[PDB]
Formats: sequence, C-alpha cells, structure tokens
Amino acid sequence: MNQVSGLAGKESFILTRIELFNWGGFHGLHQAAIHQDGTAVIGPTGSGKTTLVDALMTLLCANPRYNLASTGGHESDRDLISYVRGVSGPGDGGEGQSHIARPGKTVTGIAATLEREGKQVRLGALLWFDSTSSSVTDMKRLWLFSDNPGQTLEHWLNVYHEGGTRLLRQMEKEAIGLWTYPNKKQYLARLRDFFEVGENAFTLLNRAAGLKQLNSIDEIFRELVLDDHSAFDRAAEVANSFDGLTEIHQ
Amino acid sequence: TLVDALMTLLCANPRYNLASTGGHESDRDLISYVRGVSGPGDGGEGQSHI
Amino acid sequence: FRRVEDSWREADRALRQSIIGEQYHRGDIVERLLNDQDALLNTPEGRVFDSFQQQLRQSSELKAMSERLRVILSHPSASDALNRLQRHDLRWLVKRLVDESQTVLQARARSERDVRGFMKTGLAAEHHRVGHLLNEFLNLALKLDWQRQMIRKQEVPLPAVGVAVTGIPAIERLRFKEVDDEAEQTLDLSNHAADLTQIGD
Amino acid sequence: FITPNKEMRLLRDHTRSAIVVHRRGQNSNMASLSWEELERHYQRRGNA
Amino acid sequence: LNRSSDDGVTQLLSHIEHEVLVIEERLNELNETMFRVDFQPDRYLRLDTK
Amino acid sequence: SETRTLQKIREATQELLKYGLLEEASKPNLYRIVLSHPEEVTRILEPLDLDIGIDEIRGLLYVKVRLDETPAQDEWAHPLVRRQRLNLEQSLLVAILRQHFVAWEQESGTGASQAQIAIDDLLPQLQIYLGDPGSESKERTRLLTLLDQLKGHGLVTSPDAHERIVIRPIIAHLADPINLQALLAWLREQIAQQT
Amino acid sequence: SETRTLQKIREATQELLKYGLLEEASKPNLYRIVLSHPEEVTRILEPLDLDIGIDEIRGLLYVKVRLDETPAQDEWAHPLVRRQRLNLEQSLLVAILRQHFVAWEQESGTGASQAQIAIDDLLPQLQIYLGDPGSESKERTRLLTLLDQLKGHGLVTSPDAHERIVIRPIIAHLADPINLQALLAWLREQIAQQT
Amino acid sequence: LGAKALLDPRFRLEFAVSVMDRQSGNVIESRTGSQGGSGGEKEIIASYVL
Ligand SMILES: Nc1ncnc2c1ncn2[C@@H]1O[C@H](COP(=O)(O)OP(=O)(O)O)[C@@H](O)[C@H]1O
Repeated sequence: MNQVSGLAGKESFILTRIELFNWGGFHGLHQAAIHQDGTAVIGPTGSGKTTLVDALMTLLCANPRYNLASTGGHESDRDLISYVRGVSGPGDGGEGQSHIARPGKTVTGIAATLEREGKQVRLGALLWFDSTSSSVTDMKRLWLFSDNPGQTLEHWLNVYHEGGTRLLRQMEKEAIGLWTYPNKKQYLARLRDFFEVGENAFTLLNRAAGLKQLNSIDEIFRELVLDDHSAFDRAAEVANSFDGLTEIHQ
Repeated sequence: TLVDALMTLLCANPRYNLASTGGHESDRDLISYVRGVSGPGDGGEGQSHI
Repeated sequence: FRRVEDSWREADRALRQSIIGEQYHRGDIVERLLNDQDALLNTPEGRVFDSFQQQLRQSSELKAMSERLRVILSHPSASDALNRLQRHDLRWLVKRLVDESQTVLQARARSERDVRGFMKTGLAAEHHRVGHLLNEFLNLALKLDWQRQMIRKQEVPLPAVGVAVTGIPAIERLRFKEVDDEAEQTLDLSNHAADLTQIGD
Repeated sequence: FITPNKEMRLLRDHTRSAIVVHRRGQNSNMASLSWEELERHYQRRGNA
Repeated sequence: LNRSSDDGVTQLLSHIEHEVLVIEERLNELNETMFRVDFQPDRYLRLDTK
Repeated sequence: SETRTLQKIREATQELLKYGLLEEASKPNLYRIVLSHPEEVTRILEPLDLDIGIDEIRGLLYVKVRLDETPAQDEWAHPLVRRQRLNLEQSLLVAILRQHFVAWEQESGTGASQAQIAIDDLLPQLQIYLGDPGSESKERTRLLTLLDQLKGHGLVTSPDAHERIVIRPIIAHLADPINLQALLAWLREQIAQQT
Repeated sequence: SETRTLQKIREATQELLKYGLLEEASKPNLYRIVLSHPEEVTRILEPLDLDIGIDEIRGLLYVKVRLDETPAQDEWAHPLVRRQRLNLEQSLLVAILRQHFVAWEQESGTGASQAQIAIDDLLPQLQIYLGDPGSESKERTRLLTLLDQLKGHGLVTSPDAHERIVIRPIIAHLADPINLQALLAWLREQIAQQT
Repeated sequence: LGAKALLDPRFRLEFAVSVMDRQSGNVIESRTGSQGGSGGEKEIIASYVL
C-alpha cells in the first residue's frame, strides 16, 4: 500500500502539523499531527472540523470563504473577526445567540508546518486586539515565514509578551532564517515565488471543498478551472468614441 | 427509475430525476424510459444506446 | 508601436497647447486632426502600422506566420537556440501584437475626443469673459521658468477667502495621560488533549 | 479527508491516522490517534 | 470616421475570438495529463469541445 | 442682562469659523441661521477684522478678511488665519479647475455641485507647464500634493476611489475675474522681474 | 448704519486669542486695554462661547471657555477648541515643573519673582525616574525638546543665558492637577520600588 | 428583490418560528441557538415544518 504514496516525501512538500492558539472555539494551545500517508478528521457535527479546515486556509489564500462546504452558493456566515474573538454565535448553546470568550484585549495566533525530507518551513501569523473596539484596524497584524527550527508560535508568544512588535522586528533583524511582513500582499508573493506557481492555483484549492454543489462538467470549466478574460468594459468603451465622432459629423 | 415510474401516476407534471441536482433542474424526459435508452450513446451513429 | 504611441501623445499635447491659444477657428481644430491622421502614413513606423491593420481584414498571412513559427519551433535544435521563455512568447506572437495594438488606438483616442470638447461649448455670456481671461492667464504663464520650487512657492495677490479659523490655544485643551494600570495576559501553554471517555455510541 | 461520523468503515481502509475533535459546552479539544490506539480504546469502552 | 471606428470594431472581434484559440490550447495539457492514468482497467478520459 | 448671543447663532457661527465656509446644500440649518442674522455674523466678525462672504446662487457662505481702518495691508498677515499664502503652482491648478468648472457650468448651470475630473485628466493639464518628472507615480505625487493643500483651503474634495475630485462652489470667488485680472497684472510684474 | 468696534479692543482680543495667554510684563498696554474693556472683550468672545481668565497677582491674562454650564460633556469638548492628551513623559515633566513651581512660589513669592529653574536642576528630577539616557547631550536634547513642546503649550520659557527657564503663571491655572498629584505619587512609588 | 417585494405577495412579509411550552403555552426561545458544525443541525426545524 505504501507504494501509492512512494512519490510522497521525495517530490513534494507536505502538510504535517498545525499549531493553534485562541482560534475559533479553541483556547490555549492545541496540536494535531498528520501522518505522511494522509488522514481523516473525525468528531460529531458541531465539534471543530470546519473550524480546522478554515484555520489552515488563511495561510494559503487571500480570500477565505469560511464554511464553504455546507454553504456553497451564498456568503459565509462567518468572518475573521468572529473567529478571532471566539464568537460562538448561533452555536452559543443557549447563551444569547452570541457568546463571546475573547471580547477584551486578546492575542491570537496560528502556524502551519510544511516540510520536505526534514526541511522545515513554517507559515505563521499573529492577530491581537488592544480594546473592545472591533474595527478592521483595531486588529493589528504580523505574518511570519521561516525555515529555522527555532521559530514557533509557542516561542513567538513569549517574545510578544516580552516586548511589542518592535521586539519581534528586532528578533527578525538580529536572528537569521526569519522574515516578517506587515502586508499580506508581499507575504503572498513570498509564497508564490517559492512554490513556482501563479496566483490562480492557490485560489482554486480554496474551492475544492465546494465539490458538493456540482451540476455538471459544464460548470467545472466555467467557474473554477478557467480564469477570466472578459471584455464587457472594453466592448462598452468603443461605443463611446463612435458616438463622439458621429457628434462631430452632425 | 422505479420512483420516477411511480411519480408519473400521481403528478400533473412530475420532475423526473430531481434528486440528482438538489432541486435545480430535471435531465430526463418521459419517452426515453419507454424507449429504454441506456444513456447517451457514442456519436459514431450509435444505435447501441436504445 | 510604442513609437507610434509617442507620436499620437505628442500630437495630443500640441493640439491642447494650440487650443489654449485664442487664435484658431473651429475649422483649424477640426482640420489639424485630419492632417495628423495623414501625417502618420509617412514614417516607417506609420507605414508598418497601417500595413498591419489591413492584415486583419484580409487575414492572408496572420495564419501563415503563426503556422510557420509553429513549424520552426518544432525543430529540436531550436531548444538550444532560445531559452524557454523566449520560445513560449514567440509561439503566441500574433496574440501579443493584437493586444499591444490596443494601446495605440487609445493613444490616438484622446485627440479624437478633444475636438468635440471645442465644438459644443462656444464661448458665451459671462462664461466667454471668464474663459478668455483664463486663457490669457494660461498663455502668459508659459513665459515663466516653472522648474524653480521657490518661484512656484512665490506668494500671490489672491484674496484670502473661506478663511479657516480654529485651534484655539486654550489651557483647558491640555490634558495629561489618565491611566497607570499594567498587567499581563499570561501564557497558558498547557498541553491540552482530548478525553476519549467523553463521547457516546 | 474531512467527514462526519458516517462510514468510518471506508476511511479505516485508506488511512493511517485520525484526528478526533471533542465538543463540550464552549471548549473544544482534539487529539491525533493511530487507528490501533482508537481500536484499543474502543475495546476498553467495551470494557467500560 | 469609418477608418477609426472600423479599426476599433475589428481590434475587438479579433481579441474576443483569439482567446478561444488559447483556451483550446490549455485543454491539450489536461488531455495530456489524463492520458497517464487508467480511469477503468484499460480506459482513459479525454476532453473535446464543440 | 448678559450679552450672550442666542445658542443657535453661536452654533452656526462656530461651525462657519471652524471650517471657514458653509453650504446650504450640506448644512441647510446653519446656513439659514447665518442668513437669518447675517448682520450678527458681520458684527461678530467685525471685532475680529473679518467679514462674511455670501453667494446664494450657489447656496454658499464663506469668511473673508475684513478691511480695518487699514485694509489689513497684506491681509494674509491677519493674525487669525491659520494657513499660509497661495503660490504660483496652486494658482495654475486653480485656474485649470476653474476652467473645467465654467465648462461644466455652461453645461449644467452654476448652482449645482456635480462637476468632476480624474487624476489622469488633471495630470496632462499641469504636465504641460511643469515638465515631466520622469515617472507617472512622481507626477501623481505632485498632483496629490497640490490637491491635499487645495482641499486644505476648501477648493476641492479628497481624491476618491475613482481618482477624481469634486469642485467646490467657493472656487467661483477665489477665481474672481477681477482677481484674475489683478493676478494677470501681478504676473506681468513677475515678467518684469524675469526681465 | 452703526458704529464699529474700537480698534484697540479688537487688536488686543485677536492677539490674546492667537496667543491664548499673555503678560503685562510682556505687553502691558494690551493688558491694561483689555482690563479696561472686559465687558467688550467677553461680548466679543461669548458668541464663540469663549471668555478670558486673568491673574493680576501674577500679571497674566488668558482665555477660558464660556459654554452653557456643565452639559453632559463634563470632559468638555468645544468646536473651536481641539483638546489634547499628553503622553507619559510630557505629563511627567509637567508634574516636575508643577512641584518646583509650587516650591518657588513659597520661597520666591506667588509670581512676584517669575518662577525659574536651571536645566541642570530639572535634568536630575527627570533622571530620578527615567535614569541616565546615555549622555549629557542626550539629557539636554530630551529636556529641551520637552521644554519646547511645553512652550508651544504656553507653559514655560526658553532657558536664559544661564540655562534657566521661566515658568509661566498659567501652570497655576491648570484645571485638575489631582491627576498630576496621583501620577507623581505613582512615579515616586515606582522609582522607590525599582531601585 | 425590490421589485419582488413590490409585486410578489410572498416578499411582502417575513416569517419566524417560536418554541412553545406545552405546559404553560409560553415562549422559551425564538432562535435556534444550538446550531452549528457543518450546518447539519438546521435541518431539524426545517424538515419538521415541511
Ligand atoms: N459564527 C458562528 N456561528 C455558529 N457556530 C459557530 C460560529 N463560529 C464558530 N462556531 C462553532 O464552531 C464550530 C464550527 O463547526 P465545525 O465543528 O467546525 O463544523 P463540522 O465539524 O460540522 O464541519 C461549531 O462548534 C460551531 O457552533
């Protein structure tokens, strides 16, 4: 049976271990491992599976469609804010349809651990609030990208307590094999350049989950696989110049 | 197919094969059941699909 | 094609410059554009471009060129001749030229839209006087050497209207910090794990 | 593969480990187990 | 007027179509990939376009 | 007893002072309060050597330096005004904006406020005068630097998502044809300086 | 139609508004003119909901808000007045200056001799809590930047030829220094603990 | 949807469901504050009402 995955290990990078802290309906630290031959995630509906799926998604895509699997067709009932604040919402279990476990000043982090043949490479983020204000700007941000075994959320939290973002940036400057970025755009470029793929693939992956909602092959090559090259704006534009020139004529 | 057959009797215009698209649209017609069509055959003149 | 774009941008610039001039009839404006259109059927660049444009209407060669290029790139030794990106780009020559030509048409467009800007709003009423004064000012401004910052910063006699008055320096406006608390949201790295004795049948 | 409880039988045939996710009020926990450990713990549940 | 507007209306309806001759080139790669895997014990898929 | 002015009057005058102009289309209540006691506004600005400008055709109210027994000399030396003085490039862009404003006015009338142009529309209009910096981003920086200040004077809105701006009606008076002729004479003096 | 406001009253009121606070020892003529026309000045300022506070003992005049008494905005806010909230170090230096000004007004009179202190005297007080920044040049730069910022706040003067500043009387006119007292108690407690 | 509301009777009004106490006849809750997971809990009330 091992031969079906004999390609693995050798060729591609792999996803093995997911560190979580104060994400979704989880508190403190939590860990999972993924065996080099695949794995299933199990538990009663309402436990965490969609939460974990989404929790990995942030690192790879710029537009997380949270909770797509049960909702493909309409907008997600959830967002980055709700998860980070630990809002149970309708899943309150009777707690005023809201329940909020981290409303005040709080810190949240995530870190996935890709690798190949022992070469660790870690994609991690940190999101935190200073007050009950829940503006988009209130959430201060910082990504991570490292291939040094000495870096982990389990470590980065200690420094974040030891000092502000200046201290983290100082660690980045002093240490080696570590980079940080306040903008996700440059970080996503830092991904694409490493993995030698455009900006398309790492999106389609985020619509793999929506397979439940297929009508026919006729869609898979009209909404997911093919990119967009439409020209409604251009086609509209030419009609103008024609009218202006007719105006000169008249 | 069995449920489709029964449904032809109770309904004014039953929507055959509905549960294949969640509630969106019907694919088959009535006649192909009588003709016993075994799906869409090959385009090389076919005739093996009926 | 970029060179042709340069010519059309320059023509647009000159046409606007001249429009700011007060001396042209409507005929002058509407005729200079046709003179430009016939101006760019002379240079090698214009010859090239107008020759190409027809070669979409009568698509004789724009299959032959791609086809033969496909033939050449099918030869093995070509791999050594060109790096991979060169070959990929060359294989789609026709498309990239078609999509590049889109830039020039717009680069001519601007001038194709300017003249309509003069036919309609014939100067009249107080607008005539205001526009003529503005045109005089603009024309006179040309004489200056505008490169010097200090000159561009030189203060003008325009009247101070719509004056913004605010920001009174009152003592009451001053307040000090109003908190001194401090505490840490300690790190709870307790290694949690699931408890398999808790879920049912 | 994610999947609800149903047809664990199939996934036991094409995997080497599984992750359980527990729900309890508003605290949710999870563990990574090989199939053999899960089988032993089921046997103990049978002993429970 | 004719020359300019006509060049425009042609530089569009070349561009629109010309894309199709790129979509019909990507599908070769998938038909290339799907030739390496047996869908059924001695069958393989392939994609075509009307 | 006390000379306390009516609270609504104080509100309207304080707002007008805070922003230096007041449009009925935006804040009709304060505008009508001002035009209900315009002599009060005058007699309050008069202590400050300031005066109220009024243009009801565009539904606009703005404050302007008054003439003291000395006509404020160079009125820009008035103690209260917080801003600097206008300069050449600002006047150039003001003239171009007023040109577009008068065109739009002939097109749709004077009282409305829907006029607009885009960043790329402005960029050639000034690039003709200012030379080419060498990159599009640099000329955009130039234009935005000018626009920030001109907004600081209330002439224009902030750059929108479409990279356009809305002309404020007050420009009708900064670009007064009498003031334009005076500025033309001043420009002739600048020519004499160049001479 | 009717008379204008007297020139000197207008000029003095505008001067004070520009400066916020002024001294008889600085401009005695305007000081006397305003104090001879307080009704006129307040009538000029009450439409703005502003007014003036004075201290003849220390010879200082200054502005003051005159809104309607105690609205819900007890932490008041006024249109024409943008308020400020100083930082840790700014208010720290303010507390230092307050304590030494309190001492001076006892050992040198309530403004009879303008409150003074040397740079080399303020610097040790800051060093009590902040410690040595790294060099004497750094100490002087820190204290001088802070003193300049407070001078922009109208609280202190620049050091004299002997590096001695003069404390403006306005320091005695702060609203709620109880916060300063609590802050200074906290600072002394912290340094006592952190030594 | 605006035209729908203007013309469709169905879009002129909105619907909701209350949990009723069989004993007192009182309402305890009007919202499914116990739903979540992969959305598999909403099916209860919907299926019951259907
Ligand atoms: N905004 C929300 N609304 C409802 N439930 C939420 C929300 N955010 C988080 N949750 C909770 O997080 C979990 C999401 O369900 P999950 O267990 O991830 O789904 P499944 O395992 O069925 O794929 C549930 O416990 C759900 O109640």
